[PDB]
Amino acid sequence: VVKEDNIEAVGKKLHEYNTQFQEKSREYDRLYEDYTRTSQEIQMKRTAIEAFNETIKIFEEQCQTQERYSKEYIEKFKREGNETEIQRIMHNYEKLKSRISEIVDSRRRLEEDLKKQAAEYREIDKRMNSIKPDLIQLRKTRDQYLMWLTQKGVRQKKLNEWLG
Amino acid sequence: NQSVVVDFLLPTGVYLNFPVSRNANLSTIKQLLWHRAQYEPLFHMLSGPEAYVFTCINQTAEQQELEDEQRRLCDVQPFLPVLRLVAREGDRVKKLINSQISLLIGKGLHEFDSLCDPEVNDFRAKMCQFCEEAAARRQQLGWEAWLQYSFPLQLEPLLVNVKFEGSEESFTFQVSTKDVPLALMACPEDYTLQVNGRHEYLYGSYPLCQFQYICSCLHSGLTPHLTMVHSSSILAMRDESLWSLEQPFRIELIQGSKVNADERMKLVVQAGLFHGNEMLCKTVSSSEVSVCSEPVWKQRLEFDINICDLPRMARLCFALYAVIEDCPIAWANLMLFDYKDQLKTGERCLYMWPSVPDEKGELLNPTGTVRSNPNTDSAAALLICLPEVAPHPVYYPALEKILELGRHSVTEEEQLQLREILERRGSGELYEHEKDLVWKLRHEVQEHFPEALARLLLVTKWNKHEDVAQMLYLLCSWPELPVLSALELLDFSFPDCHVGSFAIKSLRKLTDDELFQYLLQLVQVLKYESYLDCELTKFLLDRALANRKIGHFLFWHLRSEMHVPSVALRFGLILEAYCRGSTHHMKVLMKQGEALSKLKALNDFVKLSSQKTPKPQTKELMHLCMRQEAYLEALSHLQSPLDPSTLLAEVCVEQCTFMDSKMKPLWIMYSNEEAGSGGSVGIIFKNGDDLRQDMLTLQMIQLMDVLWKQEGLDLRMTPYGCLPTGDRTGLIEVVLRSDTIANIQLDALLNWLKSKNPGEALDRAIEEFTLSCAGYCVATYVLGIGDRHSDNIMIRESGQLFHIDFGHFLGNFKTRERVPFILTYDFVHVIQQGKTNNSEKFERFRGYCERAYTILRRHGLLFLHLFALMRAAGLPELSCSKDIQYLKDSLALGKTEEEALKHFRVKFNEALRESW
Ligand SMILES: C[C@H](Nc1ncnc(N)c1C#N)c1nn2cccc2c(=O)n1-c1ccccc1
Repeated sequence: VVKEDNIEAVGKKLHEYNTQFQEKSREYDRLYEDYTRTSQEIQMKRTAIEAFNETIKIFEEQCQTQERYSKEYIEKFKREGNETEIQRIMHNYEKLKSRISEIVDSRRRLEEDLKKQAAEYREIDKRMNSIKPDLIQLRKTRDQYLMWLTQKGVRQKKLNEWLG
Repeated sequence: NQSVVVDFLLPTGVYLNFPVSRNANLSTIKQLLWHRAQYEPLFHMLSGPEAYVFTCINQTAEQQELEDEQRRLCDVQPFLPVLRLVAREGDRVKKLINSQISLLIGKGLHEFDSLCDPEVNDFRAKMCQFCEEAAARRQQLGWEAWLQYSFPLQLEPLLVNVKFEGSEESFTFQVSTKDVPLALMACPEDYTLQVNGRHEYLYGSYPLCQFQYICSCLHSGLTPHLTMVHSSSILAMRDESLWSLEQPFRIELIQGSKVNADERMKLVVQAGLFHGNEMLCKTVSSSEVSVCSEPVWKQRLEFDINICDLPRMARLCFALYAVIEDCPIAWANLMLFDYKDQLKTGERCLYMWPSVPDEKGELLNPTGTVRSNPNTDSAAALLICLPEVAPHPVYYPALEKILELGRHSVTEEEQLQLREILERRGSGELYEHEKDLVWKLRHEVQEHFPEALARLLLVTKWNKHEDVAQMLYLLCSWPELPVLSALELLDFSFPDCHVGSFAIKSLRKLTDDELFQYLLQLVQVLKYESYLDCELTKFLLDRALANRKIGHFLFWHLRSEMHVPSVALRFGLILEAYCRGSTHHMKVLMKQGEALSKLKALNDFVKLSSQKTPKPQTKELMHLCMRQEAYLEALSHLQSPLDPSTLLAEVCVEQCTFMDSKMKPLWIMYSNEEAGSGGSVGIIFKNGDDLRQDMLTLQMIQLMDVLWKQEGLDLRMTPYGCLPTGDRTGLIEVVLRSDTIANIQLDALLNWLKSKNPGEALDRAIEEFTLSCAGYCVATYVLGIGDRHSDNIMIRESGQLFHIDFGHFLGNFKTRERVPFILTYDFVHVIQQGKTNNSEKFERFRGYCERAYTILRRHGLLFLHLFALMRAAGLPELSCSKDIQYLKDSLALGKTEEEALKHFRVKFNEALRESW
């Protein structure tokens, strides 16, 4: 595993691999912050959609009610001489329907957010799964060098200098 | 924008829409709604305002009935501003509770329902009934019982100013140390005694000396104040087919899903059966399929063990690797048997957790949770089929059928060796020869070495069913062990539910005070329980429902990890059941969370403004936010999370400041005219750091302080409160009359302690300094706390040293070295009180350090057992047996008392050299 002959050369490489390890280990930790924050944000969006769904459900309960109640009301009071409040009742209901589109559209905008974020989340997870094998090998290489030098009796002072 | 356009849905189907103020309350909104309604259709068919009640959708995405119309619209915080009127009459009792629980635990209760999981469903049925049941028995009991529940006695391990309730004027009487609460109320039985401005009552058969308040009055040097309380005032608060299957265990590995691996590499799924930590048999491995997002193996993975040889807590554990023709991608574990005891069958989708890079990197992760990955949409998963073993299904055998094996089915030389073998060192590892010794004299272990149960369990061959029956036969007739021995049995090393049951039975003798000392550890043990409905959870709920301090802190321990997917479900379900059995306390906890919500929001403003503005002006900019109607009422008049007995009444906005340093902690000051002369509480809100290690450390220092007091050494410690409340969020208790060594030190340190308490009380302050230094020098040495310097040690005006900001411990430090004992030369001077060669004082100080340390060795195993259990918590600095080995070495447990005491003396003197 060690590709060098003399202490000083081996020690110089130990420094490179440890510096490479620490830089990579930092890149992973940086991506892990992004990754987890994104899960949190996704979970938030996912419940916000549930809140939209459940709000739209409540709006559709109104629509059912006005339809039924309007019909029943009109029949009890005949629609005969009194027809002034029908155009009102119907115009109010146009506003009700019109508000539901706005809300339906917002849910649609959030869903498109969630979709863009979900694809970023997967790209973060792809990036870290390609880092992982490098991080592991650099750790294992670093240790092999520390071993090699320790077996040869190289002093801790020189090793500490090479690990800085 | 200060006002919000709100959608109003009338019950006729009519729709109104107009602006209201964000700070307007629902009662006012309804007046404005009616006024507008007049001029819309169908108004005459409506009943009056009071016949109706608003409905909205929560932040948690659930319908909420807004019964309390005094709440502001901004405080209700509806998802979109949509209010819908419904009939005021409508079985509101369960409706309004469920709403509050959801908003209090943070997770919506609908999210449990949506799982369509019978285990979850059963739990919610059984426990919510049990907790209700308990609650009813609470209300059924009288005034004495409820007072005991509500505010338990705060007890230790001159005059008295009593007064009648509802009076400004008082009468200053006089009483000495030892006197009973009945004897107090003489100078009666209908009443109780209450500390002024705090929810803390003196009652029972204990003497006055043993109460914390009366003791706390002496060392400060002040007169107490108590108050008589009539039962009316108390009740007012109260009112308001067997293992014949010799077939080898096999599993079908069908396909994966949603795998985000590298295309050039190749995928493999390794797997293995486990009983806790130990392997039941060797690990099998899949064929190297090419990297797909939807891989397909289709292999029968047969193991080196039979179905009849599977133990109750058998656990198959999976790991998906990626190899260049190695990268751990993800892992997921399964229990073979289920929660109703049936051996599982059919297909099962295993939603996997992502693999964290360890320093080691084991094959699988058997310690990891059985709980599934909630992120089902995005998470990778593995489709597998557990086959049909018999034409009708099978359960694990019942205790009566297990006892049947032991039912029908001794050398002096053997005996003497076992006495040696089982009496020796801490643990390490016994040989297979000696394991058979322990298995052979296994009844003699039960007869003469009851406390060696843990070792016998370890030596048991859990991959052989005949041994499992023989062990469990002995365990059923096993004698009750101590608390110390029982805490060991709670560790992940002993997964079998019979051990867990036996453990809890031995733990039931715990007093509430003692149970409180281990609660943090007990909560972490939940994390590695297999099933939801378990004896530990039932234990914790039973005790939480009987003691409101236990319940309070149980609430927050769980609440503060609700953001963690692996525990969210489990802890959510417990909090729900706790809430149902504690409807009164639910309201107190709500006002706290609402405070905490505001403090985060306030801390965000300090975080934004600190990056632009300077420090003095930003303090005033914080106040302007705090003076507001919403921010004042939400922060005012609440029980402290750090101590529910403390009443944080009026915020002192002028006194409130912050530290422009790192995570910009907010210093919130409180005042109240009930408490006393020293009656001002403070709390540090802190968002960005993780406070759990800080909390463990302080709690461990508390335990040291208790252990010393029992053996008769008061080392004047300051165990200030620290409570994680959320995701990198918590409170720290402010210690008044205090400053950092750095600020005093910027020859100087001696002059500060002189000024505060000069003349006669200076010698007492030296005795305070020397006593606390002893304690905190041992504590930090044993626990291995490093990075100790000027700006993270504080001194109190009384004299007492105490430590702060415990970043690291157990020798861990930079990105891991044994911490030397530390006598600081500055601190040595203060002990020697100015003089150079003051052997009189410094020998007595060293005499105390030797004593302190010695007492801690005697309860060494306690610290090992508690720290063992905390491996569950996933703190980076406490994650293995080596982190525990630090304490074994620091407490010197493997050496004799003489050997440890000299070892400590050497380390002391090694410090005394490095001082100079
Ligand atoms: C540095 C100190 N930390 C603590 N202070 C008081 N009680 C505590 N429990 C702690 C802690 N931890 C402290 N912490 N802090 C957080 C926000 C604002 C402050 C602050 O002013 N001090 C401080 C500084 C100098 C003298 C006195 C206090």
